[PDB]
Order: sequence, then structure tokens, then C-alpha cells
Amino acid sequence: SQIQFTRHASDVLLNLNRLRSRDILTDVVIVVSREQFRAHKTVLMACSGLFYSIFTDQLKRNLSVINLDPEINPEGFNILLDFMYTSRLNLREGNIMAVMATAMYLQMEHVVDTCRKFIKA
Amino acid sequence: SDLYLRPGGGDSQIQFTRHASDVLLNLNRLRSRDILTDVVIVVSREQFRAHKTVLMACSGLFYSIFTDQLKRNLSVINLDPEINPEGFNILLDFMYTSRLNLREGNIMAVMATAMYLQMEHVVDTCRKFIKAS
Amino acid sequence: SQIQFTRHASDVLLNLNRLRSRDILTDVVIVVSREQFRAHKTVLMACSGLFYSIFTDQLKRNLSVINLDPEINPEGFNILLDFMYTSRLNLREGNIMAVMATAMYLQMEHVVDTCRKFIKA
Amino acid sequence: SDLYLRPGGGDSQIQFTRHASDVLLNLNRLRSRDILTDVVIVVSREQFRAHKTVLMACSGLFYSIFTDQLKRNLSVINLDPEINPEGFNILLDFMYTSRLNLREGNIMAVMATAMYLQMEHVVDTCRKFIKAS
Amino acid sequence: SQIQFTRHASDVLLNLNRLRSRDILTDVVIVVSREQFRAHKTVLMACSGLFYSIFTDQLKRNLSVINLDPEINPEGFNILLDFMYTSRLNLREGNIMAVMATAMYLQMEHVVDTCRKFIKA
Amino acid sequence: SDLYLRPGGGDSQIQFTRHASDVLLNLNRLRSRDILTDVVIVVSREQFRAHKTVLMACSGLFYSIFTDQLKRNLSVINLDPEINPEGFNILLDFMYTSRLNLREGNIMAVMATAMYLQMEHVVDTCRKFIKAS
Amino acid sequence: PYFVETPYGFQLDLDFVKYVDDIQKGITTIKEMGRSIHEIPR
Amino acid sequence: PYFVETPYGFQLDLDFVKYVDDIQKGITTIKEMGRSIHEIPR
Amino acid sequence: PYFVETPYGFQLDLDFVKYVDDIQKGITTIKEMGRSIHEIPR
Amino acid sequence: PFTKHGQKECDNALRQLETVRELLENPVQPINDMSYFGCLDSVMENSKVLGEAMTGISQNAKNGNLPEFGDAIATASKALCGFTEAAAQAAYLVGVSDPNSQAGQQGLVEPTQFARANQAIQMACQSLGEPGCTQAQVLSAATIVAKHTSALCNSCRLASARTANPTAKRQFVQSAKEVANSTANLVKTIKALDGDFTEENRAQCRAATAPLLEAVDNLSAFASNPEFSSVPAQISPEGRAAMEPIVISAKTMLESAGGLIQTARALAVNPRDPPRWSVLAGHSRTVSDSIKKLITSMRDKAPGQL
Amino acid sequence: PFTKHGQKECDNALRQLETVRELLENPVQPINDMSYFGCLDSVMENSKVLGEAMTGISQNAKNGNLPEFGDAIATASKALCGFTEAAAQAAYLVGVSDPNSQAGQQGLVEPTQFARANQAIQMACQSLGEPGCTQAQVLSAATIVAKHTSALCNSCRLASARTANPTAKRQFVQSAKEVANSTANLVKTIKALDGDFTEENRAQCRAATAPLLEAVDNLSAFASNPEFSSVPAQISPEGRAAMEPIVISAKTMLESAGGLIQTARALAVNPRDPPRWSVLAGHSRTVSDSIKKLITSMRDKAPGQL
Amino acid sequence: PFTKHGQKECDNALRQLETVRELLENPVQPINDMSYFGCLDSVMENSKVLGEAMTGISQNAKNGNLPEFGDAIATASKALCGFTEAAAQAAYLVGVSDPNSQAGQQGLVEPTQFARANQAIQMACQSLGEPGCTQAQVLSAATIVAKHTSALCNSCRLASARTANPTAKRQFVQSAKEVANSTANLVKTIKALDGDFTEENRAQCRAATAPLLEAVDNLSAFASNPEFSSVPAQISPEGRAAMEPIVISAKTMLESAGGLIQTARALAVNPRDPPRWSVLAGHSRTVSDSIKKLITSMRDKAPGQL
Repeated sequence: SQIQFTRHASDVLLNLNRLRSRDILTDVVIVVSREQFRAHKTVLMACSGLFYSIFTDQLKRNLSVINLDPEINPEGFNILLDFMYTSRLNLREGNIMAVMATAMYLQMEHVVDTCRKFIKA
Repeated sequence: SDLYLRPGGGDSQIQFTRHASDVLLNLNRLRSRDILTDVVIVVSREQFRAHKTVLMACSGLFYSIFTDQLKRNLSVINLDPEINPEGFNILLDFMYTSRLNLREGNIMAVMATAMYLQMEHVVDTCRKFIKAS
Repeated sequence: SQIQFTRHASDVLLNLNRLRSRDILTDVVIVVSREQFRAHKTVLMACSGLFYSIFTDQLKRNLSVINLDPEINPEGFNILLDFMYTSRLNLREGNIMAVMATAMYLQMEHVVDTCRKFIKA
Repeated sequence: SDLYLRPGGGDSQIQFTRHASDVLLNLNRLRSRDILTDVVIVVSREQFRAHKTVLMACSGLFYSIFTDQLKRNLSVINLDPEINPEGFNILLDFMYTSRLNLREGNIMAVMATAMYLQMEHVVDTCRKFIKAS
Repeated sequence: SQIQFTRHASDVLLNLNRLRSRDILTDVVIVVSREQFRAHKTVLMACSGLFYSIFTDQLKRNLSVINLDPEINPEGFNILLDFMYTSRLNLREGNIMAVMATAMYLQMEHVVDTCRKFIKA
Repeated sequence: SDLYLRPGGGDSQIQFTRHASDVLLNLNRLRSRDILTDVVIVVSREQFRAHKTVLMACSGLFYSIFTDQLKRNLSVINLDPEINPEGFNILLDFMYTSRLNLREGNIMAVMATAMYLQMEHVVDTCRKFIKAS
Repeated sequence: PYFVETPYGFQLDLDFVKYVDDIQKGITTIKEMGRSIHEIPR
Repeated sequence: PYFVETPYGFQLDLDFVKYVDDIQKGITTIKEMGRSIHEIPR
Repeated sequence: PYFVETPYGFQLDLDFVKYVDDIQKGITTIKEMGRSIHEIPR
Repeated sequence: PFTKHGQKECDNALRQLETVRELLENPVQPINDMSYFGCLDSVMENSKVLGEAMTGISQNAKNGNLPEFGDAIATASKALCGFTEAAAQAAYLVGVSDPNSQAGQQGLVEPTQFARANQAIQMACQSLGEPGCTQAQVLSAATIVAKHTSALCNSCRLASARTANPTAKRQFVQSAKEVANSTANLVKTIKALDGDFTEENRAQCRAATAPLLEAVDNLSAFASNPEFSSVPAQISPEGRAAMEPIVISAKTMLESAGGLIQTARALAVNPRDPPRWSVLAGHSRTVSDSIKKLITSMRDKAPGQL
Repeated sequence: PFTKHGQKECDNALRQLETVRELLENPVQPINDMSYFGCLDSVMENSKVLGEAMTGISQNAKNGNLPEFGDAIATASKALCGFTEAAAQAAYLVGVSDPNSQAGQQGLVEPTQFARANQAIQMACQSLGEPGCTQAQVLSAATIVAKHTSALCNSCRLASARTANPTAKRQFVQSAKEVANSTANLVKTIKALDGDFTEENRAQCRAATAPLLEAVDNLSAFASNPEFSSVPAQISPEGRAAMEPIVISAKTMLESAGGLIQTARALAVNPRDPPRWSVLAGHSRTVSDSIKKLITSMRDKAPGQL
Repeated sequence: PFTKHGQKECDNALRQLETVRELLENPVQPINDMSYFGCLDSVMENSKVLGEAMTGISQNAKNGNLPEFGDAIATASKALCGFTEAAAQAAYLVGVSDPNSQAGQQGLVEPTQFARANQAIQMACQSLGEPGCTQAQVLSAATIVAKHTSALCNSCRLASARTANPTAKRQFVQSAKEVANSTANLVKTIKALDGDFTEENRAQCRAATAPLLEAVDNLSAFASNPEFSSVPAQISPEGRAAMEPIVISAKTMLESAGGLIQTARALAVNPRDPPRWSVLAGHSRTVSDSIKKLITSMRDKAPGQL
């Protein structure tokens, strides 16, 4: 017999969010502009194709601080980082463009297409 | 006259339902390719490489091991010798796949290792199986 | 003045029964058939003339196990052993003969005569 | 015709009232003849042989001494030097005879040794005597 | 700014009375007749001009026992000692003369004049 | 005839209101003249002679120090090095004079030393000052 | 020794009273004032 | 999930029920059953 | 400072209030604002 | 005389609250195998259950419907039990997490389920051959104890899978097969001796219970050995100070909810009592405040966060 | 205004329950000199007394008869006090029985009976020569303190029979004879000074109290010395874990029985209250359950049995 | 529906009693900076206040006047809180006074007032630039947090005056001047941006909050360092035995007074209830007895007297 724990996948992500909220084993600091963002490399690579290419690079796998491009909006990246740990993408009547632009910078094409669908209506 | 082009007002939240499953699947792909595996779990001369964050998200024991400061940055973790290697192997595969393979033979080592790793939900599932067969 | 504690004798026997029920300082095992019976040698000698003759024998005073005759009924001996510690002799419409026979085997003549009186009525 | 010969039916329990007194008297005869005396109690260079089971059935202290595993199989038990030998002698004779001999002179050592041996019923009796004389 | 704690002076005397009632750091025993009186030298010198002259004497500053004159009334001195620690002078229709006489022996002239005022009425 | 001369009957108690102030003033005169000063308080190489009984009557710390038996008959008491000498000086003068001199500069060391000496009433007064300026 | 009736049908739980009785003894009882066991000579 | 009405106007304090809700999430919610992130090859 | 009367004759036990009074002092009281003891010169 | 068959729910629920209260008095070994995050999930889920239970207690006792009142009383009881179990488990983890604390291993066996299973066959020995319980009754006398012998083999099996010594693991498997094969010899006694049972084979049916009882006695004697005895952990002074805010809020939750159910009992008998509804309102706030302080303390005191 | 002279039994009984509760908070030295088996006998006998008391509480408060209600309240109080004393004594014996525990010797003297006896003569010194308590009253002023001086010699005598140091035993006998012979000198003061007491010999009657008071002060000062100070035992972690089931069941018994007497107080004032009888029924079950768990725990946890 | 706006005083007062009860569970570090004699003065003065409060509770709830009832309930609450604080402080001093005890230093900072002040600016960051809280509201959004930034400099200043390390004292003064000068740069943002605020200078008003928030985050991170962490004292077994009589009497005072206020709540809703007045009379005696035993224990157990 093979038992399927349907709620297991959501519990792991929630516990991973508990570890980030408590700075437990956060192994990287994503610096955008002047704001600090600590997270787990494994979660960043699983969600963002950009961060996957960064930490798969052997010369950049053991980096403690990652400084993004200055044009990246900090609040837009924060909504994406919160989406990686909570499966919730919060879009406002203003930040929707900053979230859409930062999503394609992080190579998260499915989040980009979702913002393309929402900007239509 | 003129007209304004705005995507409405207020707030909105998009719920990606299968996002949690995609993260766990991608994390399992990283383990199968040995990508950023930060710890190796030795169970009776049998090694198991995985991610510390995933072990703490599923096992209450590994949470206690890596929240310990003098054991947080440990490369190797040797479990007790009374832990069955395949019993821990079934649980580790369950952590990354949400699949618990139980038979009438391995359920002894699975539940015994489940309560050792402090996985109450798995222990209650194994107890339900035994109380039904 | 000499104060007479009337309830003292019953309290000692009750406490001696508490020690047997908890296997506290039980220094002999009376094996009848295939059943084990642990008790105190001092209580056995005080009540049974047979056990008195056994443990007064210098070559049998320090025996840990005492195997009775196979013809002795285990349930009949149990009622006698319980009587030694509780002053209560339980007789049924069946075991009365096994208690009477085991009593005279243990050389407890007063218990034998009591069973002789009860079998009359 | 025929007829059946049975001693009735049901159950019955015979209560030997003076059985407890006969056991204590026989136990005292064993002590006077030094039969299976398994311990000797030394009270200020004065020895007293008795039965461990009887000491535990009467004294809460001797119960604590022989229920102690590393003191259970002890041949000699040396009490505290502040214990009066005759005060303990009156109590030991009381354990086997249910007789407590109290005078206006020895009642000091009797009650003091009674509470040392943890015999609350004897302590309350001595306190009743003093509160009456 | 200079803050005036009005209740401070009464709290120090009350605490000094707590120390005397508990024999805490009582450094002298004032023996009158056959009665013992333990107190603090600093409180005795502050209130009594006699005790001030005694402990200011270099050859009598480190004396543990001070034996007063036998003619001094012990109960009269007790009322004065209690007054030093409680600011309360208890006068009866009898002990008023013993308090007045012991006060002038202790060189407490203000307490003497108070007794002179009370004996008038 | 005759007549009797008695100062009435019953009891009477005379309350010297300013007696407590006169005792504290006389005690302060003894300290200024170094009369029976039984202890010297060192605060960062700065000495302060006073009376032990007065220190215990005002400071809960000095009460704990001299009620300690192995520290009761101590001639010198060295406070912690983090204690400001003038902050303790303002408090010591307050113990003998009931005067607390507070400014916007010294109130830091006064309240910090007040809670070190366990003087809750002084701490609450300094907290009232800061919550008003 | 198990339950007693209060007003309005409620009870007082005396199960501890019966629990002590089961410990003290545990159907007809018969008394015998005669000597029960042999007497040991001095 | 905050207060419920009992007879005579009194309340039952359910502030802990709302305190748990603020932890679980914290206006329109939109579901998306499509894949959220890129899939990693084996 | 000992007992106060509630409806239906019951009391409120204030023996602790009187117990504190016995500690603070313990019949006519007389005040004297004059100096009590000698003043020590500097 | 009424509401008598609705009070039992209140009486039994309070007893269950008295029992879980025993977990909070001195945690020295874990209550279960819950992760610390699992304790947060358990506390938050039981709070969702307790909320619906309290609303059911008030609305039922307001206007009859005593069966639903008994369900809400039992629901509130089990929800508070889950509160205490997760709070005691979390409080233990916070205590041992201190670097100056010790660990307390749990016993390899529980000498309580084996004691009740021993009485299941001890009191059944004389209950099948004395003037009290005669023949015929084999459907009940055998099944009520066969469930315990099968649970004996299950509990003894998992007990071997946790011990490190193969000497014990071999003995546990041996002792489990002794109770099993002795019952297997009793299967033949149940196969026959149905109607033809006038001492036709009852001498052999008891002959199969003799190795069934002496092997259970042998297994129970082995359950009280070294290593199997549980060891309490040594919580450091700082570990005791960190776990108490979770323990105190959990103790206050039980004592406040017990008075709520006690007040709900009086209001279930007669709801027309404004003072009693005021006391329930007062207990409902102290219950909610205790839960909020309990969840907040468990969140702040994670063994990882400072 | 009624039932006022029946409430005092309830008020005083609860205070006695608050006092014995102090024994269970931290047993570190024995409450008395009871054998462990004597604790079983005391608990079982007090349960027989408490049962009859509770039935008397309900049946009295049902229909007046307040004097019998006060007797049942006082009887239930003293029965619960015997429960707590035997439970605390047994809990201590279980704690020290652990091989990794320590022993705690009790004080050779009790500096409380000597303190009350000191005030019996201290407050009697000025009460025989001041404008408040005059002459004549010698039947009461002498007998109420002579009982304490005789009890002083009795307590000081048995205190010598327990100390090992003959230096103290000689001093106890000496101090006991000082209080006795000083009172013997006061016997002559009572022999005379009956009617001819206008300062005819009162100067010598007080002259006999001066060595009577200073010898009592000398005896009280010697009671607070080394060795005489009690030492608490060091209960091991396993010893603390074994004694708690007896302590917890004893704490629950007192807190549940206190609410029963408190509910019985309200029902004694007015029995027509079905909700109040329901609360009493709920407390009666928690009381019975606590006693059953207490007796069962004391039986299983004998210092001899495993 | 009535008495709803008078129950809040009873509900909030009991919560305050539950909070001070947390001080008595395990004193290991002092509650405040009170002298032992100051604890006697505080207990005796609060007893004078509690007496007048209880008389006000009864006489108000007797005949309406619910506003005065709420004042007496709140007065009795704060008086009992002063009882517990002085009792816990005295109990600690008695414990550490034992020659075989240890000392427990209190934390140099309190990481709770800085946490609430952090949320005063954290929740105010997005509350000044999102579709929820717009412009205009600068009188409230600035003053409610400026009081906390000024209290931040006050708390950080006195925290430096207690540390021995000048490295921390220099950093505390530096961190206090960082929050001050960053707010000083915000003074210019309040000087302007009043009516001409259509993004005319709001980009610079937030530019002054950026060093105001990151310096507060820097100060809060430094508050959780070594030395600053409080250390619990090690109370000896004899020290624990001496402090418990003060702790037990303090625990009994709170639990008895809580039931008094709880009974006073029911009598405030409806005073015509003789059984309820009897329960209040019973709690009033247990309260008075607990206070008398508390004051007597604190007087006898002075750290100086034997």
C-alpha cells in the first residue's frame, strides 16, 4: 500500500515559512537597493529560475549575500518572496507592474503569465 | 474628452493552489541531483544526503538537532544504531514525495523510526494501519 | 502499667500479607504441581506443623524452593496459604475435600477439625 | 429411588478470630528459641535478634531499612547511638506480644524510640499517658 | 532641583526600630538592675546626652555592656528607650516620676521639660 | 479634712512629631564628625564612611550585605565598579538629610545607583522626573 | 457505599467507599473462636 | 469569531479564535490551479 | 476594621486590617512640635 | 428530577480535564512525538474546535436541546485536552533545548497496557470454572481477551523495533510469539468444544490457557527491567524559566475552562439566571486570554529563534 | 438573617483545608512517624469516615437540622485532614526511597510551642501589675500558664531523649528543671498571698516569676541552635516523579472537596436550588475519583514493590 | 440586559489577578528594587487600601451604584497586585539570603518595551503610503510613535548607566543618539509638508524615517546579547523552604480574592441571594486569614533575624 498524504506538501512549505520568519538556517541575504531579505537557497532555486542559475554556478554556490540589480523594486521582490513561502500572490492597483517586472527578472514565467491575465481584466 | 486606464482599485490576492506541491517536487529534484544537499544522514553505515531545511520541516527530531547551536552547522549526522536504514529511507522519501509506502513487513521499522524522528502524523497513520489489519 | 494493644496481632498479620502480596522478603517458593507460591518461612512454620518440621531441619533450613507432593491440590493449598495470612478459610461445595486433605498434609489439625465440623452439616 | 449427598451449595468463609493472635504468639516462640532469626539489631553494644518480616510489620523505620535493596540482605543492623537499649527492648517485646509496659521512668525512652522506629500508634499512646499524668 | 522627602526621617527611625526588635547590629547592652536592654550606640548618642558622653570617650567607645546606676528604674528607662525608636513617650499615673528622673539622668532635657509640663496639669 | 495629690489616672502618650527629624539630623552630625562610623564604602577608588545601621535603614542592598553573617562585621565594602561615585554620593547625602538633589545631568547616575542600592521610592521619584521632562 | 440520593435526583459519588471495602475483603461468614494453628513449645 | 451573544446580553470572548485567523492569513482571493513555478529536470 | 455588615447578616472579615493597626502602634495621644532631643554641634 | 442523563457529560468531561492537568505539573519527558511546529498546528486547530464548542454550550443550555449540550461539552473537553497535550509537549521541547539541560528517554514499554491485559486473563481464569460463571458463555469470555492478546503481540512487536539490544529484541519477538502460539493452540479449543462440551475437551481447553497465562506473566516480568525504565530529563534553571509561560497559560486555561463547564452545568439545569450567565462570561474571557497568551508564548519560544 | 451560627463550621473547616494543603506543596521532611502501611490504614479508615460525613452534609442541608450539618462539616474536614497527612507522609517515603535521594532529619525541638508558651508569661508579666489587670484574678492568671510550663518540661524532656550529644541532653534536663523549680518556688507564692495580699508578699511572688521568666528565655534561646535546625531531604528526579501521583491526587481531593463544602454552604442557606445540587454532585464525583486514584497510587507505590 | 458596562471592571480586574499570580510561581530574580522593610511597608499600606475596597464592593453591590462598584473592584485589584509584588519580592530576598544560595542578576534591558516600540514604527511604515491610510493624518501617526522614540532614548540612556562595559555604554549612547538624531531629521519633515504635501516633500519625509527605522532595528538587535540576558538565582533547599510560607499565603490570597470578586460579580447582577452573600462571607475570611499569615510570615522571616 502507498498512502498519499495530501496535506504534506502544504505543511512543508508552511514550516519552511516558519523557519524564514525566525531566521532559522537562512543561508543567503538578497539585497535589493538598501533593503535586506534573508531566505533559504533551496526555496529560491525551486521557485526562481534566476536564483537556480546563480547557486548552480560552482563559483557562486557558497555566496552569503546576493545583490540584485538596483532597478529591481524592493516591495515588488518582497511580494514574490512571500509568494514562494505562502503560495499567495498579493496584487494591488499599483504594485502589479513591479511584481510583473520582478517576476520575469527572477525567471518565474508562470507568475508573469498570471500577471498578464490579471492586467487584461 | 479623455479617459483613464487603470486595473481597477483595491487589493487582490492570487492563490496558487498547487504551488506547495511544485516546491516539494523541485526540492526532491534537487536531492536526486545532489544540489545544495547540506547534510548526510548516516543510519548504520548507510548514508543519506538531504536538505536540512526539509528535514526540519518534516521531522521534529531533526528540527531539534539543527536548532541546537553546537549542532547546527554539522555536515554529518549519525543516528542511533537501533534505527533501521530502510525504515528511515521510507520516511525520507515520504518527506520529499508525500508518499508513504507501507507493507505488513516494513511497518514495524517505519512506525518505530517515525516516532524516533518525532513525526506524530506518520505514527498515527501506522497505528491506524495496525489497528485495521 | 501494661497497655494491651488488642488490634496489634491483626495488624501484624495484615502487614505480613501486604509483604507477600508485594513479594517483599519472600524467602521460599512452595511449588505444587506446576504452580508457584511464594511466602515467608516464619509464617509457614507458625501455621503449618509440616513446614515447621521442614525448616527446623538443619539440612533444609536454607532451601529456596519446596516441591510438595504431586497429589496435593494447588487450589486447595492456595486456600490454606491465604488463610495463614488473612485468618479467612473459604470453603466451597467442591474444594472442601481438597482443603481438608491438604490441611492434614500440612499438619494443621485445627483446620482439619473445622472442616470435619462443616462437612457434618 | 436414589438420593444425592452434597454439603449444600454456594460459598462459605470461616473466620478464625484468634488466628492473628496465634500467629504472633508462634512468631514470638520462634524468636525466643532463635528459630530463623534473620537479623540482629545492635543498640549501643547490645544485640537483639528478631525476624525481619516482623520488624517491618510493626516499625516504619525497619520497613524502610529492609525495603532498601542495598540494605535488604543485611545480617546486622546498627541503630543510632542515641537510641536507648531498654527503650528499644520494650518496643521489640511489644511487637511480638502486643504488650507495652510503661512506667513514669521508661516512658521517655519508649516514646523517643517509638518515633525513631516510626510507630505512630505507640507514640500517640505515650502522648496520651503523659497528657494524663 | 532639590526634592524633599518629608516621610524619610520617620522611615529611617522606624527601620532602626525594626533592627532593634530583631537584634540586628545591636552593638551595646544597657544593663539596668537585672534587666538587659540591647540597642544601637548611634541612636543612644543621638537622643541621650549621657550616652553621647560615654561613647565619645575614647576609652569607652568600644564597650559591649553598659551598666547604669542601680537607682535607675528599669521600666522608666524602657519607656525612654522606646521613645528614642518610636517618638512616643508613654506616661502613666505612676511611672511618670521614674520617666522624669531617668530622663535627666540620660541628659534628655527636652523630655524632662515635657514631663514638667505634664505634671503641672 | 485632707486631700490627695495625683496627676489624674489612666494612661497618656506624648507624640514628639519632630523627633524622627532630630534623630536623623544628629546621625548626620555624627557622620560629618566621623563619630562611630563603622564602615567605609568604596566606589571606584572613592571612599565614603557612614553608619551601617543608617545604610540598612535606607538601602535594601546594604541591608542584604550586613544581614549576611560572613559580611556583617566588614570594615570596608567595595561596590561594583559600574557604580558612579557621585551618584552614590547624592544618595548617601539623601539618606542622612532627606534631600535628593536632581538635575538633568546627574539623574542618570542617581536612578541607576538607586535601583542598585534597592531604593524603590527614589527610583519612582526619578522615573517621575524623567516622565515629566 | 456507592451513591446516595440528593434532592432533585442528583447523587453523591461514594465509589471510593466501596473501593476500600473491596480491598479490606475480596458468601456466608462463619466465626470460630477456637485455636486455629498449632502452638509451639518454648 | 470575536463575541457571541448569551442570554441577558452577556458575551463569550472568542478573541482567540480571531487571533488564530490573523496568524493563518495576514481583499479578494483568486484561485489558480495552474503550475506556479518552473519544473526542474531530473 | 474587624467586620462589616453585609445583607442577610453575613460579615466581611477585616481582621487583617486590625492586625496591621496593632503593628503600627502597640490611651490619650498628645502632640509636641517642640524639639525632642539635644542638637549635636558640628 | 430531570437533566440527570445530561450531567454525565459534564461530570466526565471535568474528570478528563483533571487528567490532562497532570501533564503540566512537571514535564520531564515528552508527552508524545510531536514536532514543535506540529504543536503550533495542533494548538491552532484545537482553538478552532473549542470556539465552535463554546458557542454550542451557550446556545444549547439557553433553550433545552440537552443532547447537543452534551456533545458540545464533550467536544470542548477533547479540544482542551489537545491544548494541554500540545502545550506540555512544546513546554518540554523548550526546556530541553537549553544548552545546559539534559535529555530524558521514554520507556521502551508501557507497564499499564500489559497490566490491564494481565487482568483480562487473570480474572478470566476462575471465571470459567467456578460456581459463578459457567459454560456456554464462550463468545464473550474469549473475544474480550483475544483483542488484548493480539494487542499484546502488536505492542510487544513495536517494542522490539525500538530497543538497541538484540538480546531484548530477540526476547520480545520470542515473548510475542509465545502469547501468539499459545493462543494458536487455543484456536483448536475454540474449533471444537462448542456443543459437545460436557468435560469432553474442556480439560484440554484449559491446557491451552496454561501456556497462555504463564507466557503473559513471563512477558510482564520482562517489561520491568533496566533500560526499559524511563529516565526524566534535567531541565536547566533557564530552561525551566522559558517553559513556564507556556505551562502557566496552560494551567490557567484548564482552571478557567473547568469553571466554565461547571457554570454551564448550573445553567443547563436552569438557564434563567443572569448572575450565572455573568460568571460564564467572566470565565469565557479568562479562557480566551489564556489561549491567546499560550499561542503567543509558543510562537515566540521556538527552539530555533532567540 | 439566619444560619449565621452554622456558617462558622463551614468557614473554619475550609481554613483547616487550606492549612493541610500546605503539607502537599513540597514534602522534604516527614509529616509524622507513620509507617507506610500505617498510611494505607489511615487513608482507608478516613475514607470510611468521609463517606458518612458527606451523606450527613447532604441529608442535613436538605431539611434544616443545622447543628448536625455543622457536625458533618467538621467531620468531613478532619477526615480530609487525615487524608492529606497520610498522603504527604506516604509521598515523602516514596521520594526518599529512591537510591539516588537523600534523608532529611526533623528538628529536635519545635520553636513554635515554646514561642506561644513564652507569650503566655510575657503578656502575663505586665498583666499582674499595671492599671489594667489588678489583683484577685489568680485562679486564671496562674493556671493558664502553669499548663504551658508543665508542657514546657514535658516537651523539653522528650527533646533530650532524642539528641545524641549529652551536652544538649544535660542542658535540656537542666533547663527543664529550671522552669520546674522556678515554678516550685512559685508554689509557695500560691500557698500564701490569698486574702492577705495588699503588698504583703506580692514583692516575693514576682520574685519567683523573675527566675521563671529568665529560665524560659534561656530555654528558648537554646532551642535555636545547630543540629536542632531541621534539614530538608534531597528528593531525586525519579523520586519526585514517583511521589507526584500521590501528591496530585491529594491536591485534587482538597480543591474538589473545598468546592463541595462551599457549595454545601449555599445549599445550607437555601436547599431549593437544583443547579446548586448539580454542582455538589459534580464535586462529589471528582472527590471520589481523587480518593480512588490516591489509594490506588499509594498501594502500587510501596517502597518495597517494584 | 443590564449591568453590562459594570462587568468589564470585574473581568479586567480578574485578568490582572491572573497576571500577578505569575510572579509567585517561581521567584528566581527580584520583581523590583524594594527593600525588605519596604516590602513590609507596601504590604501594610495595601492592606489598608484593600480593606476600604472590600467594604465598597459589598455596600455598592447591595444597592446599585454600579460606577462606585467598578471603582471598588479596580481598587481591590490594584491593592492585591501590590500585595503579590511585595510578597514575591520579599520571598525572593528570603531565598537568596540563605548562605547556600546564589544570586540572579536582572537583565540590563527589557526586550518587551523595545518590541512594542518597534511595532509602533513597523506597522506605521506601510500605514503612510498604501491604499488604506492616506495623507492628512499626521497629528496621530507621528505623535503616537514619537512618545515611544523618546521613551526609547530614555530607556536606552538608563540602560547604559548600569552596564560595566564601556563598549556597551558607548554603544547604548550611540544607539540612543541615532534614534534621536534620525527623529531630529524628521522634525524638519514635520516643520514642512503641512498643506503643500502632494509629493512635494514626502519623498524626503520617508527618507528621514529610513534611518529612524534601521537604527531602531540596530538597537533592538543589540538588546539581545550576552550579559544583557537575565540569569536566575539558585535558591537552596533551605531557602526554598523558608520562602514558601510567604508564597503559599500569597497564592491563597489571590485564589480566595478571585472567588470573592467572582461572587461579587453575581451579587452585583442581583444582590437578593442569601447563599451568594454567604459564599462572599466565606471568601472574605479566607482572604483575611491569608493576609494575616502573609504579614506574619514576612515579619518573622527577615533576612537578619534568626
